[PDB]
Amino acid sequence: MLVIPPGLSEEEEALQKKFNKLKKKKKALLALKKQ
Amino acid sequence: DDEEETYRLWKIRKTIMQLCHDRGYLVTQDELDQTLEEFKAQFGDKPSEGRPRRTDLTVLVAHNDDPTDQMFVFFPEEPKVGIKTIKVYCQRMQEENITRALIVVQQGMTPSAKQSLVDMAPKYILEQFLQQELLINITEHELVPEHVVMTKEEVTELLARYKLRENQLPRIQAGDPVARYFGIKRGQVVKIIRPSETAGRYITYRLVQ
Amino acid sequence: LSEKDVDPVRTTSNDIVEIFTVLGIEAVRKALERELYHVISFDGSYVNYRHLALLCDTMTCRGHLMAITRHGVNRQDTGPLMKCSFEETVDVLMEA
Amino acid sequence: DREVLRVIFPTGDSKVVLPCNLLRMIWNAQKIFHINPRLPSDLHPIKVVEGVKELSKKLVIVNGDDPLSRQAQENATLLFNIHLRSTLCSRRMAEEF
Amino acid sequence: MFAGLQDLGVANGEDLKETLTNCTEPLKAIEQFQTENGVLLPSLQSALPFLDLHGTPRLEFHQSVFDELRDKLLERVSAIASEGKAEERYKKLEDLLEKSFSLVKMPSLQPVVMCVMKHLPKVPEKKLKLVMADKELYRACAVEVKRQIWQDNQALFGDEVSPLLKQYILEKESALFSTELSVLHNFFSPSPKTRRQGEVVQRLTRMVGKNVKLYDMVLQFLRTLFLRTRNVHYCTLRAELLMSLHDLDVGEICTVDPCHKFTWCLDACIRERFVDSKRARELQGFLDGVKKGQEQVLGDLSMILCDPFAINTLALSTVRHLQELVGQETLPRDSPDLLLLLRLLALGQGAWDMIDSQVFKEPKMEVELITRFLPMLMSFLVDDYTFNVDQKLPSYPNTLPESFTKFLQEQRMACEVGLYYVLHITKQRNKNALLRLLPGLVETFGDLAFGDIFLHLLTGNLALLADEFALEDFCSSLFDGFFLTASPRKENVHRHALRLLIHLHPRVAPSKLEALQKALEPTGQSGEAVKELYSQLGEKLEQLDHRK
Repeated sequence: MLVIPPGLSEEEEALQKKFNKLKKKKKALLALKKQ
Repeated sequence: DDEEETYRLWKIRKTIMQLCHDRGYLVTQDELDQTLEEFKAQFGDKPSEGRPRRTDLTVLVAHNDDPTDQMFVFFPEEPKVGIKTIKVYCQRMQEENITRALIVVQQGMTPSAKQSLVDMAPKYILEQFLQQELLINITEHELVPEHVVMTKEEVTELLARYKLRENQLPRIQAGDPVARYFGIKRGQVVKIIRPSETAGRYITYRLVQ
Repeated sequence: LSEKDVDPVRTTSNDIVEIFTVLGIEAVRKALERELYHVISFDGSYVNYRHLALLCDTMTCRGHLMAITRHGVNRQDTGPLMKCSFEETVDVLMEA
Repeated sequence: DREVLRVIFPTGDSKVVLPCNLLRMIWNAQKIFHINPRLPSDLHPIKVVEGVKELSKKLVIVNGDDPLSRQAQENATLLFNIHLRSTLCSRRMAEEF
Repeated sequence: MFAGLQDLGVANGEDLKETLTNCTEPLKAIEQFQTENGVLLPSLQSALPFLDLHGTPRLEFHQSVFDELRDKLLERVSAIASEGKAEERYKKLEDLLEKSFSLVKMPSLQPVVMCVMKHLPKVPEKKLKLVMADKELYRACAVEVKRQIWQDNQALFGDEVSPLLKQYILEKESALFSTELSVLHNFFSPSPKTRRQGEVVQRLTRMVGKNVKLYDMVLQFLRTLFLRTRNVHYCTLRAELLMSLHDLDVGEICTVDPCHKFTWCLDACIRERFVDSKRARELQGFLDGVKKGQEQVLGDLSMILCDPFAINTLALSTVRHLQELVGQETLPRDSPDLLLLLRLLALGQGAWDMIDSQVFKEPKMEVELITRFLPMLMSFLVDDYTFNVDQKLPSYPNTLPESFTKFLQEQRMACEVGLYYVLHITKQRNKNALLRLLPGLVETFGDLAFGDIFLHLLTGNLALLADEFALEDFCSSLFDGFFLTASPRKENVHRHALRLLIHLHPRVAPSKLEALQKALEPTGQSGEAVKELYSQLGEKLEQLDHRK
């Protein structure tokens, strides 16, 4: 049976950090497009 | 009345079955040509304050080629569909894994409902259909020639053969009754077959725009 | 068409806009061709089918009923110069 | 081809418009070679069949070997091919012309 | 030759011989014997002279009557097959077979018995065994009868299908190695219906027909061949045969098989080149229906899921949902359908393991896969997106963790998913991440990176990336990191390299062209196809040098 731990794994945390960085960069890019 | 309502329900059911068969969805031969009598016997022959009520004869149909491409056909009760009814229909489709719905309203739904329906389109595609538009099958009229939906590969083959861009083809708008009958979206090309009195048979093409 | 004992196959309506809204763009094309043929051959004359076919195809090439008036052929994107050749010259020039 | 015509031509109006006036050219052929339609002729019916078939290939409207091109070419000259086959029949060439 | 007329009481040639031996005057014996044996038509006696007045023998008369009545009997037995109530017509057919089987061997009255036993819903088994005893009757049986009788003779069916199996294997192994490489025109390009349009598939559909025993025999044959050879083409054959039977809507085979719906669905998946939430959801719903005592079907279900086309479709679906998760910034564990695809691919890949081990219990999945692999490739895709953003903003970090390589080497799921994402990004012209992940492709599970599927798809993708083949860095990195590791010992790797060099030589620079030429001259230890590919490469490059 497939079981997934509730906690966030190491690579999951790194991937989420990169999601946050890419999201902030893209929001800044959209704000630039507003300018 | 109740007899005329029974006749109307049977007629719209037959037209929906024919439409589903035309799109390629798997509609069995028996239900395609079920006359009024067996419909009366199987659904109730008493739509007014009786068991043959709406939301009872809603139908899910699966694509003939692909078992996992299905469409609901719904018959809402309220004459003017509002946001609540389409919202509960969205909820019902949510537990299911299907993304195609066909609403048969009795009167034009609210403008808010239409706006939500067209905003919802990219993930969940569904269309409205006034029951008056369904009492007859327009593809059987003598003025309507043979319409065939073309796959992308043969569209590319057409474009290569005649060496023309897609914008140079004759256009057909998505609001066309036949276009809504076949549920075709923009950027999709329809082959049209006509009998010609000079050549015998002429095939043209229309781009949906 | 929805009335009982009425043929939903042969019933036409002599009106091109109504047919366009009810049945579509190919139905309106065929009906328009038939109407032109009726109005021209009524005297007993004959005009070759090619000319009616070309006129009807130009009239319904863009998916909507294109009137031959200025409101139909100048809205089509055919270039400012021939548009001014037809009508409201300086207007279309100012727009362009 | 008869059934195809019947679904192209309801109401049974046989007055059609076509390029070559086949009957007049048959009359011309009869008069040029002094056919004398009273003695048996020397025209093997398979010659008629093969001649019609090979004529049908030369009258090209849409040029190409693509299946789409072949279908378009077949649809363009469908009516004229039907007329040609219905006129240059082996029996009609054997008893009437 | 009168074997059977002795049962009707009909005097035969031996009786004619004994009457002629015990005869006194020939006229008496011959006349009486054959006139009582003649056709007892009251008006026939007047017809006899007129037939032979011109000298035309009355044998022609009797043979004409025979042929006309043979036409009539064929038409009437067809009418019996068509008209009449089921019970009465079946009973009539049974009685008529019982009283007409005495002349089954005779080619004169063969059509009678043949049509009757063709139209019977179930011909008597004793007569079926008797028919099987005579080779002539067996060869004369119709397709319906052959379906009805092919139950015990398994060696004959195996020998009949063995050349078909060999030809099918050769066709499947030649389509992958087609001289033309393209992403859209590849091995998986034809739809399963188009794949069934082949003559082999139609012959097999005609042969198997509606018989349950034949279907089970084919299942056993394909299972044993897959067990022996680990050749996944038998999975494609089984799926194609099952869908061809489904297209006919054969009740006697489809209804008894729970796997027919799954095979139909899976071939639809292959036709659509993707698995959505709908597809994974319904495949899960069907898989979870393992009732008590029906675990063995799982292995056979895995037999369906080990289709090369199905495996490709599921892995590309995994890649597409992974890219969708990158766009959505969402974890795979927040989309259960991706895990559903992983489980489906696991069952497909472990088809052979479960068949060999005969253990009909679903294998388990290690969680480190989902906790580290997919986030790593999603990190790579997000890094590419960040490089794009920073390019638009008024370098690309290509740091590849080695656990990517470790997962590719040990894990089958990591192998499949990573290889397919590599294929997708090579199709995507994603040069940066391609060079990032290239050193991780040196070793995979069972050389799936060197397998026919991935090698064909990689050659097809690089055919799109032929423009990058002009630059020395791209070709050097690609070849050294993937091909040169397994070039000297693996035939498939070197053959794919030769095909790629042939098809992409117009773009390759002359220095890299000559380097690859020197690196790809086969020795005497390679096969004849290698020599043919080298000859084609030499011809193409000589023609290019002639253009100078």
